[PDB]
Order: sequence, then C-alpha cells, then structure tokens
Amino acid sequence: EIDTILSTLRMEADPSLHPLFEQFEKFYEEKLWFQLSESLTKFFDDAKSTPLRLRLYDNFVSKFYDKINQLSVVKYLLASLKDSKDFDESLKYLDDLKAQFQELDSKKQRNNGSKDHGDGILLIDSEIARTYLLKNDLVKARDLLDDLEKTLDKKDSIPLRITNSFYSTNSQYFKFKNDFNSFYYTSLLYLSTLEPSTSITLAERQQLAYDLSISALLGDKIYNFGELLHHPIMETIVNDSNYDWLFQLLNALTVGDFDKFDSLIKVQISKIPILAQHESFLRQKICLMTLIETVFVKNIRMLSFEDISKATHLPKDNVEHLVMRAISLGLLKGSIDQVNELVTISWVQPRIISGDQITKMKDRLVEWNDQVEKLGKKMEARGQSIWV
Amino acid sequence: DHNYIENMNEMCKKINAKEKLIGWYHSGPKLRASDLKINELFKKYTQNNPLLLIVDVKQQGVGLPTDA
Amino acid sequence: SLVKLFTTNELMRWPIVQKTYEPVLNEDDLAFGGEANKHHWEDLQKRVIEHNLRVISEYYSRITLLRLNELLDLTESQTETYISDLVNQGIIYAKVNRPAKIVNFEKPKNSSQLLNEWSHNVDELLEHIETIGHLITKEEIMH
Repeated sequence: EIDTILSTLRMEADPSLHPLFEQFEKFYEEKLWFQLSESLTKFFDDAKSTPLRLRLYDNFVSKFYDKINQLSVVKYLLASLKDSKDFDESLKYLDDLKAQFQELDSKKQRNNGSKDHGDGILLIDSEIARTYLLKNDLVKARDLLDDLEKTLDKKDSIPLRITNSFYSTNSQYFKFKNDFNSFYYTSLLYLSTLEPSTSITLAERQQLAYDLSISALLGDKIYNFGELLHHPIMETIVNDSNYDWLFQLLNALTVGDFDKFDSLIKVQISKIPILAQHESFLRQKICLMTLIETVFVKNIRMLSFEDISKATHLPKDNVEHLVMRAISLGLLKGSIDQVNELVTISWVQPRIISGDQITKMKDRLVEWNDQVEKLGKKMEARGQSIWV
Repeated sequence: DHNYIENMNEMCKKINAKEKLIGWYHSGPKLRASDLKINELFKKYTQNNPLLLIVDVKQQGVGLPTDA
Repeated sequence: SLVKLFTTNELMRWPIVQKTYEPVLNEDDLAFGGEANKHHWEDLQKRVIEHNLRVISEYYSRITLLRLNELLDLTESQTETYISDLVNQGIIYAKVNRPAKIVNFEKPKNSSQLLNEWSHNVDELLEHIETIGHLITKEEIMH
C-alpha cells in the first residue's frame, strides 16, 4: 500500500535523491521514530522545490503522524503549501490537520505524561490567516491575527519558530496595505528572532531585502540602518545585483552626500516604477538626515540656518520650512528665531551608534569627571574642622 | 532538594496563608549565568515571576548591599 | 486626505488647499453646493489660517510680521486684524510691534517658572546615571 507510493517517488527521483526515500521505508518498519523524523526533515527542506512532496507528505501526514513530533508534522505541511500556487488546496489540508491534533492529545498527553500540542494550533491559524490575505479577504485575516496576539500573551514563552511565523504573516499584511513604517518595524522583529529552520535561503533574503530597503527610503523618520547591516539579511550578502545599486543608495544616505545621491536616483527612476512616482520622498529624507546628524556631533546646540543651507544643499527659503516640519514630526524640538536666523534646539533624537560617536561620549564624561574632582578637594579644605 | 521546598511551603501556609512562594534569594557575592538555570527550577513553583534577591551578606556595597 | 491635513500641524497654504478641492468639493452638494454655502468656501479661509497661526505661535518664539503674511498667504492689514482677534480670545498670547517689523509670541514667564524647570533638570540627570550603573554591572556578568 504505502510501499507502492514509495516506488513511484523513487522512479521520478534522481539517483541522488534515492537514499532519502529508501530511509523512509526502513525506519518506519524498524520503529525508530527518531530517524523516521530525521530522514523526513532533510527531505522537506530542499526537495520542496520538487513535486515529490505532494505524494509523500499528504500520505505521511494523513497516516503516520502520531509517531513523530507534531511540530515536525506541521513543518512539512508548511513546506508543501509554500510552493503550492492553489488556495483551494491550501485551505483544505489545514482544516483536516487541525481535526487530527484534537484527537491525538487525548491519548498522547497521558502516555508521555507531558507533551505540548498547543504549538501546532497557533501555526495552523497563522497559515490560515495568510491564505486569506493573498486571497485578499483582508478582514478575516485581521481578526485572526488579533486573536493570536491575545492568546500568545497568556503564554510566558514560545519557540523561535512560533513568533517568527506570527511576525511573517503580519509583515505580509502591512506591505499589502502599503503601511511602510509598520512593515519595516515588524520585519525587524522577524529577523532577530528568526526560525532555526534553514528554509530561509539567500534568494529569500534578497526578496525580503528589496521591500525593507524601499520602506525605509521613502520614510522621513526611519533611521534603523545600523541594525539592518548586522542582521542576517545583509550580513551574508551585499554582492548580488539587487544589492549593487540599492546598497549604494543606502551608503549615500549614511555619508550625507546629495551630489552622489542625485546621480544614482535619476537612472533608478526609469528602471524602478516605485522610485519614479516617489521622487519627493527620497529628497526629503536625505535632507532631514544630514541636518539631525550635524547638530548632534557639535556640543553647541544652536546652529544658524545659513550653515544648514550648505549642509543640506538646498536654498535658505526651503530650509526654514523643513525645520518647521522637523518640529511637527517631533524628530527635533526647539524654537525658531528669525530675528537672527537661528534654530535653537532643546531636543535631538539619539543617532545610531558608531565607533566615532562613542569616542565623543568618552571625552565628555572624562571632562566632567575633572570638575567633580577639583571641587570636592577645595570643598574639603574649607570648613575642615566641622564635618560632625 | 526539590521535595523539601514543597514541604516547608505546606507548613508555612498553615501558619499564615499570606506567605506564598515568590522566588529565591542568592547570597551573591555576584550574579552568574548559573543563577539563570536555578531561576528556571524555581519558575515551576512560582505562579509569579521568581524574584531573585541578591543579598550580599558581606555588605561590601557602600550603599544598598541588596539588589533586586 | 482633507480632514487629516487640517488636524496636522504641517503648514497649509491657503489658495493651494483652496484650489485643489475647488472643482470637486465646492461643487459637492449642500454644505458647499448651496447658494449661501458658496460663501462658506470663502469663510473656509479664516478657518485654515487660524490653525496654522495657532501652530506657529508655538514653534516660533520670534518671527518677523512680514514673513508671517506670506506663509498664511494674506493681505497684511487683514493678518494683523486676525493676530489681534486670537489674542483677544486668549487662545494665543502675543505682543505686536505695530509698524509690522516683529511679532513676538510671548506667553507669561516669571522667575519662579523658569527656575522650576531647571530644578528638575538637575535631579533627572542624577537618576539616569544611577540606573545606568546597575546595567553596566549586569552586562559584565552576561559577557
């Protein structure tokens, strides 16, 4: 019966993919449920590309589920519907699995004595939500996510894979609505906490990296570049074609040079239709960045407009207006005096941490430390006798 | 001795019910990464987050020799 | 798009806002499409300029009167009438140099008020550095 399914799979498979198939038959028989899970795990990770998955998964998920970890059961189903471009199919298989876990726990809980099955619940619901988003039944998806969020907080801790799957679905919905800021913020959380599963490949980094970079470019308040570099996504790869031009925009921002920025963007306006229509945003963003940085590094907390005019490479008419907007956002706060053409700040956003800036921090606290020293010794001497 | 912490608790709930398990003290001198493991064992008992009270009994601290 | 512009503190240039929604919502029925309501589009001017006026008092402690007429996009004699109106209503408080050189947004300070803000600065610093020190201690053991 099952053996007939295994033979079909082997014939279509490559000689190199033969030993994975042969391991499923023997290990099942041998009742080594540890190896039954291990052999399988290797298969779904990469041979999900191949249609091999359809015949092997669904049969094994519907038959011999009880044996292996439940987590391992739902991990394969995830892999099968990744590559699936059918939504009728997707919705069917989920509803079916959910019913099976419900039964399973009646026996299993007592048998082991302890063994969670709530892992599989949440993941199922996360998958179902997502199915509805792509179908553009956005409303259903919204309320399922909300419910998951409530449930989750009752638990003190969950697996990396559980919160990575919650986050992934939520990030998808946000880029759909083109809530750029919320897409990016939730995407950061996703990277940090990431599944130890190796489903995430270099091509999957690239796909995610174009959206993350676009959201932050069109912003006027997103300054998490330092966190970005250090995260796996850009850490391992920078030397692809997507990361040639796109990363140079990114660099150009950081060095605060508008002349370079102008050169690149014109070429990118024909090629990229997102950048064609959001021209206004790209120039605003670079202006606010150089400006917030220049005041920070200076220990002086007022600088004239005219010097800011030079720094941002925009006339002085435009600088006065930009600074009115800086207050509104709350990126800077201060007061505006046009009886000397000054901006006097009282509040400046923390800039990103860099070796250079740390060095300035170290000086400042050394300097203050000498005042303290000088004073306490003078203060000791005066009125030496009374310290009762 | 895991059993003992249960037992003692039973006695003191009889003395005064307001006392409940709320965590564990360490004598220091310092916090460690073993105290993380230790925390985990008390977490099971505790229906609150286990409070780790670092009482330095030696009192080398100029101020507070107690951190929470 | 309309409603959110007017809530936000961003400067709203009057004949620009007027122009953009002019062929659509001025012609939109009863509220602006009515015969009496054709004059409720013109009166919309006051409404726009007064929200910007309010925001700018806050932001600029000192601005030249000359400049302020340009941003609100009005006749100079009119703007000044409108500065007086909002000071009279006590929404804002301002000091007007009549030849039109400077308009100074001044809310009452006293000595006590200024010193009370400074007293807090001193205390807030000492608390921040204290807290940091315990957090230095934490990271040493974690490494």
